[PDB]
Amino acid sequence: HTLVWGVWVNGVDQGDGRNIYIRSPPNNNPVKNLTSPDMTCNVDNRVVPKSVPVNAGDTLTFEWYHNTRDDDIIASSHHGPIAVYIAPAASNGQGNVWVKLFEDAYNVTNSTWAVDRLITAHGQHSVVVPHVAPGDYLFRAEIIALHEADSLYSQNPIRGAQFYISCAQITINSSDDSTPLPAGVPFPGAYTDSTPGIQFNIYTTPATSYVAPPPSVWSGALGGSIAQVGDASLE
Ligand SMILES: *[C@@H]1O[C@H](CO)[C@@H](O)[C@H](O)[C@H]1NC(C)=O
Ligand SMILES: O[C@@H]1[C@@H](O)[C@H](O)OC[C@H]1O
Ligand SMILES: [Cl-]
Ligand SMILES: [Cl-]
Ligand SMILES: [Cl-]
Ligand SMILES: [Cl-]
Ligand SMILES: [Cl-]
Ligand SMILES: [Cl-]
Ligand SMILES: [Cl-]
Ligand SMILES: [Cl-]
Ligand SMILES: [Cl-]
Ligand SMILES: [Cl-]
Ligand SMILES: [Cu+2]
Repeated sequence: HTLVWGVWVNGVDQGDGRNIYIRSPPNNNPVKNLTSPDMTCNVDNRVVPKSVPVNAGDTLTFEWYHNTRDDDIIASSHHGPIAVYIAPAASNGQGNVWVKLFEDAYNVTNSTWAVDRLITAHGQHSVVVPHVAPGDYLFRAEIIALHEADSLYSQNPIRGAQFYISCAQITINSSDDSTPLPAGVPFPGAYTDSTPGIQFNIYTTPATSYVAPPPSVWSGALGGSIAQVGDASLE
């Protein structure tokens, strides 16, 4: 159980974004149904009144939390990968529009899943804003907790992979559009019961064997990291 509080741009807190520039759900419950419209932007997908201004090459940092800001973030049991997608705002997230900007599953050197590192990062993970057309966008951050992913939700609705999905409204002002956005995948639709990384046993299969669900990261993407960029406690 986890939610987004807000974002930072180039290491500068943009402030509490909940129901303001984040299309926040009312609580931190996971989405499990792969076929639900809730896969798009969680259970309350609607236009919220602000959109965060950024330029290509900026560092955009999602900040997650559990019950309160900068707490334990997400329960340590919730081992799994983290991805970030982008789509044009005009889509409202419908159709084949989501382009993957970032993937992190398991780090062999440190022996840590993305979620494990997100905790250590005080909930913060970033992407570098790509050189797409100026305009309004949705950035869809997705955490997949795998602690009950040995079962499929479609077969046993009390278990299943757990999706913590947050959409941020982001406006890209300065960009040369030198890497125009390509074709994306649909949510719901891209992940099915047979997709790699949706059904997995984290307890008996070595984490080095895990493969995260496709699509693969777009070649136009400019990187990201799971790492603290700002200290929330100073505010
Ligand atoms: C999953 O979502 C689909 C599409 O909305 C829906 O028809 C189905 O009833 C859902 N499954 C459960 C178990 O609620
Ligand atoms: O559902 C519970 C949620 O309310 C809390 O925030 O995190 C622990 C969960 O069990
Ligand atoms: Cl929890
Ligand atoms: Cl604030
Ligand atoms: Cl669900
Ligand atoms: Cl605005
Ligand atoms: Cl809070
Ligand atoms: Cl860190
Ligand atoms: Cl749970
Ligand atoms: Cl540019
Ligand atoms: Cl579907
Ligand atoms: Cl980064
Ligand atoms: Cu949880």
